Amino acid sequence: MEFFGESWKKHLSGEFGKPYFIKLMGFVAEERKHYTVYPPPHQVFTWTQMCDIKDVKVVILGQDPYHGPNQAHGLCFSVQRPVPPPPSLENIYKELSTDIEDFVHPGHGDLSGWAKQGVLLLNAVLTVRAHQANSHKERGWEQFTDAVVSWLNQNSNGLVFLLWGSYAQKKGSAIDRKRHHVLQTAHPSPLSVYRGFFGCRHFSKTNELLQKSGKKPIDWKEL
Ligand SMILES: O=C(O)c1ccc(/C=N/OCCO/N=C/c2cc(=O)[nH]c(=O)[nH]2)cc1
Repeated sequence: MEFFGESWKKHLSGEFGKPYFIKLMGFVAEERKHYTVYPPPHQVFTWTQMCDIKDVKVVILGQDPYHGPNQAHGLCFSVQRPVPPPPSLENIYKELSTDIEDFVHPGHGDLSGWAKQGVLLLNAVLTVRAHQANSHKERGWEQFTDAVVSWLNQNSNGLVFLLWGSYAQKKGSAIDRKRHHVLQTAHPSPLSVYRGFFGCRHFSKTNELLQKSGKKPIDWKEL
C-alpha cells in the first residue's frame, strides 16, 4: 500500500513544504509517541486511495474522526467491518432508506463503496487522540483540508457538495455556487438529526444534480 494516493499527491503536494504542514506533521508524530492516535498512519489518507482526484463527483465534509477503537479509517462517517455503524451512520442509512425506496442496507458501516464511485468522504481534521474528541483540532489539519476543498472548487466542475451541519456549511462557504451544486441540512448526529437531516433527501437530489453535470449517478447501495 501507499501512504498518500498518487493523483492526490500530484495536486496537493504544494502544501507539504508550507510552515503549517511541517508543524502539523511534527505534532501528529509527537502525539503518536505518547498516545494512541486514530486512524493509524496507513489510514489517515484513505480518502485519497479510493478513486483518482479527477473522478470525484460528490463531496461530503466532516469534522473529527471517530475516536473509539477500530472505528476511524480515513473516510468520514465510515467504519470498517465488523464494526457496528455508530448512531450518526445509522441515521445516514435511515435517511437513505426513506429517500430511495430501492436502497439496500449493506449490513455493515464501510463506506468504501461510495468512495470508489467518487464520493469524497473528507473530514476537516484527520487525526484524533483515542477517546478524546477534537483533541487535534486547530493543529494544522483545517488549513490542509481547506486546500483540498479549494483545489476541488477551482479544478473540478459540477461537483455536488453535501454540507451537513453548521461546521460543514462554514467549511463549504466559499464553494462557487455557479460552478458546483451545494446541498445543505442539519448534521446526522442523534442530537441534531431531527432538525433537518431526516427528510433532507440529499441522496436522490444528488443523483438528479449529477445528471445536470453530465455524470452518471451514485449507486448508494453499492457498498
Ligand atoms: O455543526 C453542526 O451543526 C454539528 C452538529 C452536531 C455535531 C455532532 N457530532 O456529534 C458526534 C456524532 O458522531 N460523529 C461522527 C463523525 C465521524 C466522522 O468521521 N466525521 C464526522 O464529522 N463525524 C457536529 C456538528
